[PDB]
Amino acid sequence: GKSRGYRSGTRYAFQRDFKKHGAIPLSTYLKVYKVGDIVDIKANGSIQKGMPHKYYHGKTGIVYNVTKSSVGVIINKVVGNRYIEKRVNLRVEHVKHSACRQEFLNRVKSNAAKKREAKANGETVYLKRQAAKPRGSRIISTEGNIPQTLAPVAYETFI
Amino acid sequence: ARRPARCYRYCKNKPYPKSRYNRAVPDAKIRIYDLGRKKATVDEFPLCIHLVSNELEQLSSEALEAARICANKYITKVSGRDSFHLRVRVHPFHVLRINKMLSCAGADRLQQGMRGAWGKPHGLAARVSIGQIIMSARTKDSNKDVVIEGLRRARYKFPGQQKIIISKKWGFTPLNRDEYIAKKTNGEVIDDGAYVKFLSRKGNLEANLQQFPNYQYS
Amino acid sequence: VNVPKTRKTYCKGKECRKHTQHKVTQYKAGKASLFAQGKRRYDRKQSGYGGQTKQIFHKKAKTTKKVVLRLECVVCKTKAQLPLKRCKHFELGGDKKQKGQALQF
Amino acid sequence: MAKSKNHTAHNQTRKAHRNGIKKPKTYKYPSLKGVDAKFKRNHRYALHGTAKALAKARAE
RNA sequence: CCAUCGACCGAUCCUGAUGUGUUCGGAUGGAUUUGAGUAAGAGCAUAGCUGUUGGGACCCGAAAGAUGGUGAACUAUGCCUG
RNA sequence: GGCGAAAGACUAAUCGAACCAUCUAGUAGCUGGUUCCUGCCGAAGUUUCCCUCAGGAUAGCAGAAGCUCGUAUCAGUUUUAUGAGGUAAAGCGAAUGAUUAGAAGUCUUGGGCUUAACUUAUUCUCAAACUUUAAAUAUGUAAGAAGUCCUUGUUGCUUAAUUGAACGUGGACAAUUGAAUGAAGAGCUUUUAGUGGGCCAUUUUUGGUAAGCAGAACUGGCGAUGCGGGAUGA
RNA sequence: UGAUGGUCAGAAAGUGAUGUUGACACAAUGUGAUUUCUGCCCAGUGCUCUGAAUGUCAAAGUGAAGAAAUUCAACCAAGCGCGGGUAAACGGCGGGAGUAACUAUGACUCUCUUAAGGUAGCCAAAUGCCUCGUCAUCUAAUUAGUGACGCGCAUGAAUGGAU
RNA sequence: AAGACCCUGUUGAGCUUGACUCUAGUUUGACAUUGUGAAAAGAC
RNA sequence: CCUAAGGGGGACUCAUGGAGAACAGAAAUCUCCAGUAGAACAAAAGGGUAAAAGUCCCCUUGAUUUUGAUUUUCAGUGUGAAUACAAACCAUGAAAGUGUGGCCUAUCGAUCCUUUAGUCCCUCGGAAUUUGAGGCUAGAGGUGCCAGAAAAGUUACCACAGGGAUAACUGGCUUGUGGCAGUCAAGCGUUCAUAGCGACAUUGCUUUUUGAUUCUUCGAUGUCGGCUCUUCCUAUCAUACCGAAGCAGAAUUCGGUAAGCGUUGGAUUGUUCACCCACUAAUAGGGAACGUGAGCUGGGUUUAGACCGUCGUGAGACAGGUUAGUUU
RNA sequence: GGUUGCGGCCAUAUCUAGCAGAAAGCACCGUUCCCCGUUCGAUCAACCGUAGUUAAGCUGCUAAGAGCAAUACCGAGUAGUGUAGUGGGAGACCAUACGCGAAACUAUUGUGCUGCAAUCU
RNA sequence: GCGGGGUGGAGCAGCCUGGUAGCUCGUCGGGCUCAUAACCCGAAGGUCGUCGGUUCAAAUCCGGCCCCCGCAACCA
RNA sequence: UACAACAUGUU
RNA sequence: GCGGGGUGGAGCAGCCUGGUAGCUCGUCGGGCUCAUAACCCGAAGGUCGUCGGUUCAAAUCCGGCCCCCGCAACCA
Ligand SMILES: CN[C@@H]1[C@@H](O)[C@@H](O[C@@H]2[C@@H](O)[C@H](O[C@H]3O[C@H]([C@@H](C)O)[C@@H](O)[C@H](O)[C@H]3N)[C@@H](N)C[C@H]2N)OC[C@]1(C)O
Ligand SMILES: CN[C@@H]1[C@@H](O)[C@@H](O[C@@H]2[C@@H](O)[C@H](O[C@H]3O[C@H]([C@@H](C)O)[C@@H](O)[C@H](O)[C@H]3N)[C@@H](N)C[C@H]2N)OC[C@]1(C)O
Ligand SMILES: CN[C@@H]1[C@@H](O)[C@@H](O[C@@H]2[C@@H](O)[C@H](O[C@H]3O[C@H]([C@@H](C)O)[C@@H](O)[C@H](O)[C@H]3N)[C@@H](N)C[C@H]2N)OC[C@]1(C)O
Ligand SMILES: CN[C@@H]1[C@@H](O)[C@@H](O[C@@H]2[C@@H](O)[C@H](O[C@H]3O[C@H]([C@@H](C)O)[C@@H](O)[C@H](O)[C@H]3N)[C@@H](N)C[C@H]2N)OC[C@]1(C)O
Ligand SMILES: CN[C@@H]1[C@@H](O)[C@@H](O[C@@H]2[C@@H](O)[C@H](O[C@H]3O[C@H]([C@@H](C)O)[C@@H](O)[C@H](O)[C@H]3N)[C@@H](N)C[C@H]2N)OC[C@]1(C)O
Ligand SMILES: CN[C@@H]1[C@@H](O)[C@@H](O[C@@H]2[C@@H](O)[C@H](O[C@H]3O[C@H]([C@@H](C)O)[C@@H](O)[C@H](O)[C@H]3N)[C@@H](N)C[C@H]2N)OC[C@]1(C)O
Ligand SMILES: [Zn+2]
Repeated sequence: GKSRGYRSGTRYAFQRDFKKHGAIPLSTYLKVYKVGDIVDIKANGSIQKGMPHKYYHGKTGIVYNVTKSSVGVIINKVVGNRYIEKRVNLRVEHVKHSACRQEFLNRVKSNAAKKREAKANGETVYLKRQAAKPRGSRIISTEGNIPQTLAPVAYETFI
Repeated sequence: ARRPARCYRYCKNKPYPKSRYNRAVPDAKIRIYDLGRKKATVDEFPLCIHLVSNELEQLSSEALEAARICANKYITKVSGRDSFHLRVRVHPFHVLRINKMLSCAGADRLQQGMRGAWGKPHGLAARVSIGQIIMSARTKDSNKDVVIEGLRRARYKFPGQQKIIISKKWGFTPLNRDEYIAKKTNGEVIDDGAYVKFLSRKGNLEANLQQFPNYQYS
Repeated sequence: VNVPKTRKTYCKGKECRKHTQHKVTQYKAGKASLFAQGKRRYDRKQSGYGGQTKQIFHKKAKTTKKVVLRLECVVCKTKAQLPLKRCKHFELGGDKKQKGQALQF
Repeated sequence: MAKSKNHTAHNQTRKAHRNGIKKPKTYKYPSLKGVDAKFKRNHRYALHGTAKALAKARAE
């Protein structure tokens, strides 16, 4: 019959990376997590305790609780026509800080610095990001760059 | 006892090889893949001619055996065994299945129909792409037409469409005729029986220089 | 399954409330009283005419029973019960395993 | 004789998108259920002391 | 009205003062526990639509089961008389 | 119950248990029917459990009634930033497994100049339950006022600590409040109908020689829908 | 079954049928004129008989403990179990190897095993699948008929055999 | 002629038995109907 | 399944191969070297693990107590399993630590009833004592159809509600199987592949076989064969005309246009089929709701009577045999 | 710059075969009364720093080295793939439009970087 | 769709429950007889059908294959 | 108690 | 529609899994006998039913042409 056990279908997702087996490098255990941090979930197959379910593998959430060896992460899961708030306890081997957040904090700092500069300088700076615009006009020289003509080539076999 | 080959022509299923999961698989009807003067030197047979598939289909092992016998027999009859080296370039690794429905009157009473219809191993076939080589024959340039005719006869033994292509290359090597001659004149090839070995400018210098004493460093 | 006859575990007796020595036996159910309410009700229902008035289980499926350990504290005589996983053979205080011995059949 | 359809997810996302799929609603203060009991115990005393200190400071 | 941290009442676990029918009493202070509770009442009554359950229960429909009676002018078998 | 030279025969056109009235409008997850108009909204054949499989309950989908507010923060979409994946392809002189052919060594390893094993460098061909590599589509999260910064309050938690943790007082930053596009507005509650046989098309895909066959995935449809076209046709 | 009875009826009864009866009778079954015959099996399922001999065994009764409800014990009817009979009761009635001076067959031998291993007869029969069996006869020609044969799917002895 | 075959229904009925649950009858024991004596084995 | 195969600590390194050492050899024990795991880790498979999760040694019982939070299955109910903490009490280690059974993914069970553990706490309602009984919290005894009735058959005497949600005809889709036709050419044919044939392969067609399916029909489309009668197809048996030959003649064989015209009489069988006899120019194959039952017939099939054999304790069963059975 | 102790990333660091290494450090090295552990002071434990040595460890250098890592008018805009048509083809399949886009192969280059503390011809 | 078996030359146990392959007949040696048979005293003979796995250990437990024997295959 | 048999044909 | 089977003059091995044709019954020579029968020892004896193919090599693998034993063989 059918089989729907806890770790079914995790043959590859929970394998260790190629030539990346064995002991956990200690930087994993030295990271500091605080309530409200955004973390990525990745099951480590060598640590069988405090593992995520396969659903939470590759998901990203908010830390809401910090214990001796683990953090509690909040995940939103779709069940039918709505999301359910899920709470998962994860040992820190299965968790990692998210990088986009550190970039966004960098932007907040830079934006405050620029606004303070403009304030103290007497001008105003526009601080919204913008998508790529169409290019403007331009003049192209032909010094050493005479346009070279290309033509479609005939069919050939190389057997 | 064999169903007509149209029942297993096309690659409708995922590959189903003999393995730990289907043990009781009969052997293929083809056993010999290298025919003629297979011990011949690379320099002896410069001309290479291919029978190339133009279909995405399954060729039975019986079809491969029939084509092999036909081509080998014709070329050996006309120019003797020593005039060529014929190689079958496809191996039947795909297991075919059959449901084995009784073909008498009253069978509805006994057999179960489509219930539990997973079939038993039935035969072996090779899965071929479009543009894949089916048979290759290296020979002397003077034996071109006889080999082409031999491959022409063997074509009728296969389903679908196939072409006979004369290759620009020297024998079974991956070099054009001119490239093989240029390597040969620079002393970068030695015979390894039916095949050859090429010079690499990488690795232990002294070993490479021993291996190819005629090499002309330029 | 081989379980020793003594086991140092927590005692809930208010005189101990700590790990004490316990003596381990196997639980055995007492005899069915003829004066329990359920049995007095059953006998009254069965009397007279009507035949069998309640279901009698038939479709046995299990081949084992969960062994219950009876742990009696050697200090205050407080009892504790402890269930084990299903097992076909159970004994108390059997000869412990010794490996590296030439088996002597 | 009674063989019928076993399972399908056809039309299921269409039903889910009629009134969903609604995100859960966020609040300034989250429930401290499931939070470590030792932290929650001391957080009670910290909030209580802050209220007293602010009430005293507002008094004077 | 909502989110959140507390406080009060009952159940559960712990602590255990002054005192005593010396085995009762239960001050006091604690516990990731628990309740259909408190924390300036909201209910009762009548009526209406819709929904629910029991009723013949939207209407008509079994094959059956039971209680009490009527038939041997047909027919089966015995008997009596032709 | 009778009666039976026995057919389950006969017992008033009634017999594998007569006729008559009553219980009795017996029960039916089953078949049939179910009576005026217009207006607005408008489904489901799916989840879980059930002696459940022609039936229910449960969630979903639908209607009604509203209530608290009035642009708050929302989206079957993109952008920027940042994760996860082992399918397509590919590979096998890379591990595992399969597999064609010679060549050179070792005879120390077995039959008789060498058939065979073994080793070394090569060579042809493969994998749903192999793999170093590895897409496209799909997929998680973020893009601030519940934010950032400065100073210092609470605590029974934490630190060797005046270290922290969480929540704060006071002060600073105000419309570019920190991407786009849109937004008959957002949020909240009660209650109840029908439904719980589906089917089709492109693509992916399993069993089968195949099927207008049987079974899955995403989407769009038919069912519930007329209209123009495909003569005709869900 | 010898009447204080057998078989049967009735809700009961000072109630009935056989019975105006008595084993050359009544009651209950099976087979189915005559002729010639009815083989072996009592392990199973029944039916029946013995109990001086006895494990289990109800209520009542007996003993002991207890304040008592009650508990425990011993004893203990028929039945069951134990033992004998019974097939014109229901029914049943075998395999595997070798072996004769052409070959073939197997009178003969060994072994396994049963309660007993299908006897006398009969047969492709209204009972034989294979099967339109094989041979003969009948016809120009016969899946029909008849006579033979018989390792007979799966014939057979009052579940009566052969006439 | 609301298929008589087939299937479904938590619809029946006739029949059978080592099905489940009972039952008329029958048999066995105790007590009551049930009194009056004798002999011999037993127990207080 | 396991008192360790659970928990902690320590030390060590496995499979395999090479070279050596009396008996001793391919396999006994010792030594060194290589050895990314090719070993081991109870049990399926997958994942995981090397100063270890493996092996050996030492100490132990955390496989403990109290109830909450969370994950999977999910209705975000139950059950099973699992995760991270709080408050205790312990084990181990120098210590940091680790430990709430088994390295992870399976290894399991409600109400009612009985039984046991715990406070020895609550109740027996006129008041008490002591027995007895009943409660509160936590386990056990079990439902494997595993969200959990207490359950043997037969109907060929049969009934009812339904079902074309579903079998037994035709028809439709398909064409494995059946039937028919091509391509190639190894061989046969005195030599000669192709007059006539044709292996190994391979492409099709047909719906005259049988399956597969279950779309239509269960408020009924009369369900075998024969007889009778008409017509159609061509893949042509005969008859007309012709091309080919391993065509001397005769006979025969291969092929074309051709369905205009014919294609029989009998023995056995219910038979379609089969098989003989005989005639004939020839005794071709098929379709038309497997043409044709308000056209017949009724031998068969397929109600109820009856017999036999095998099976069943029995009622009865049997694509086993047999005999009799209303055709509007 | 060398070296040591503790590390981070965890082969550009590994592996094979040669060579060289001043000072300091590290190391090999001597010994067994004591704590301690062994069949064995080999490992482990202690003691001396005294008697010896850069032989080995370790470090660096070399090799058209193996492995690893990185780059590219390398292959290749190829394989594959999202969207579209009453496109082509009997069909298997193929092209085009708007997009994304590998791996093998080929060539070239490189062979640890680094934090804290101490120390040195 | 199945259920039972394969063991010295032959027919049969041991399998259930892993540690030594047992019984009758048969074969071989010697004796007894003029010789045979009977009889008497002694001895050999199956790695358990095969290919594997599990186990400390397999005839024994499990899987695949080969040979043998039979059961069942119904409603139209 | 137990005791079966002795190939063909002559001179 | 067909499993399967064709080996000395005969009954059987040898195939499976290509390299090599054995035994029994019988035939002919001898031993033995007075001569036989029996018995014992020797020896001849199958190009694998026929043809074609695969292969370095065919009794063996594949397919044709002969012979044989057996089985599948409308329906309602
Ligand atoms: C004894 N420990 C208490 C802990 O139990 C808790 O107290 C709860 C309290 O939170 C509950 O109260 C809770 O539930 C009630 C509702 C049931 O009426 C609500 O009104 C209330 O808002 C809610 N907090 C109250 N019902 C019981 C206390 N013991 O409060 C924290 C605590 C002090 O540690
Ligand atoms: C103005 N004083 C108010 C007093 O009126 C009262 O307010 C209650 C409030 O506590 C209740 O709310 C409470 O209980 C609800 C309940 C649904 O469980 C929960 O939200 C939660 O436990 C708690 N906030 C709310 N439901 C009604 C107000 N009148 O509670 C105390 C108070 C907050 O101080
Ligand atoms: C690159 N991969 C392609 C993938 O893109 C897709 O191709 C579709 C193709 O199948 C569609 O074509 C399809 O549908 C059309 C019609 C019904 O629309 C049919 O005519 C056609 O037969 C059918 N193959 C074509 N119209 C668009 C392509 N993108 O499906 C086929 C594929 C090979 O997987
Ligand atoms: C000596 N005084 C005691 C006091 O110590 C305390 O005792 C508790 C007692 O209440 C608990 O007792 C509890 O027992 C059960 C339980 C299911 O709730 C109930 O029936 C009972 O009413 C309840 N009190 C007991 N389990 C522990 C004692 N230490 O409470 C009761 C008391 C009489 O006040
Ligand atoms: C009139 N008597 C006829 C008698 O002549 C004969 O008829 C056959 C007939 O049955 C044959 O036909 C038969 O056999 C052919 C087969 C030979 O191809 C089959 O195709 C056909 O279906 C079959 N009916 C037919 N080919 C010739 C007539 N003489 O056999 C049948 C019969 C009834 O006895
Ligand atoms: C009766 N005893 C016989 C003894 O006579 C002998 O028999 C051979 C027998 O083997 C020979 O048999 C052999 O003969 C030759 C072989 C010698 O190469 C073969 O060609 C032949 O095929 C083979 N049958 C036969 N030709 C003669 C007998 N006497 O060897 C066998 C034996 C059993 O011991
Ligand atoms: Zn205690």
